[PDB]
Amino acid sequence: GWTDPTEFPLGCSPNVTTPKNGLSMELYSYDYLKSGSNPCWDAAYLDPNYPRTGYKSHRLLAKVENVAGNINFYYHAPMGCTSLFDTLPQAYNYRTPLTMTNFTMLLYGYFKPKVTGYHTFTISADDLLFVNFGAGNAFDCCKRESSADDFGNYQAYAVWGSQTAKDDLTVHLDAGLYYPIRIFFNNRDNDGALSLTLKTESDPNPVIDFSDYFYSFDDTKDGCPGLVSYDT
Ligand SMILES: CC(=O)N[C@@H]1[C@@H](O)[C@H](O[C@@H]2O[C@H](CO)[C@H](O)[C@H](O)[C@H]2O)[C@@H](CO)O[C@H]1O
Ligand SMILES: [Ca+2]
Repeated sequence: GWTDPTEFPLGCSPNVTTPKNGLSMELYSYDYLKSGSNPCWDAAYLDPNYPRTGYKSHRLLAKVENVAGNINFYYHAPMGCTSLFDTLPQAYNYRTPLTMTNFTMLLYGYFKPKVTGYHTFTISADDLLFVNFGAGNAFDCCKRESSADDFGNYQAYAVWGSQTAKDDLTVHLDAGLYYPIRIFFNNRDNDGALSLTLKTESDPNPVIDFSDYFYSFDDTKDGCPGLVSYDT
């Protein structure tokens, strides 16, 4: 039950006077197979455990903080089956060129709503985007480090070329709470793309700039369970 994704995800109440803006990010290599191979790309990204522990067998490229803003991109590769260096959008706070054609990316932190009510998050990706959302499902309130690998069934998932290449998740959220979120991305080859949008009833248009929504909090000994609750 604890890590299963739900329509009423659990949020958190960190004790934080001055919250740190943006999500944390980790970038890892995703090397091609030997030049001339067909298939040319490493298939590891489809392994159920690649997003849990497999990516750790790859090279750590960087740890980045303060990922905040519009994180969506479409990277158009000039050639397929070819590693090419380019840059991520500004939101990612990572200015140096990386292999945009082939890389793994993990984001985590907390999502703070602006208006209490239903939130629909929509995702699409090339090649892979797996999203967890809520305490337990993503990780435990102010206990991320100790629960980081224990995420549950994805609230949304998108895999290019599969039967689910676009997805969404609809959750009821309270604007006073901060919700654990985990976003796992992979580009295996060629084009790379990530789209996350948010729809609520308070705006007829989607939200694409998450500047005001993404936070990071330090873990604590006792954790920071949500202090707003409506269940009976
Ligand atoms: C040019 C070549 O030798 N092969 C390419 C393939 O590598 C190419 O790759 C796929 O592209 C899709 C997007 O359309 C997606 O990014 C996959 O991750 C990627 O493997 C495929 C389609 O472009 O066929 C040839 O063009
Ligand atoms: Ca791709």
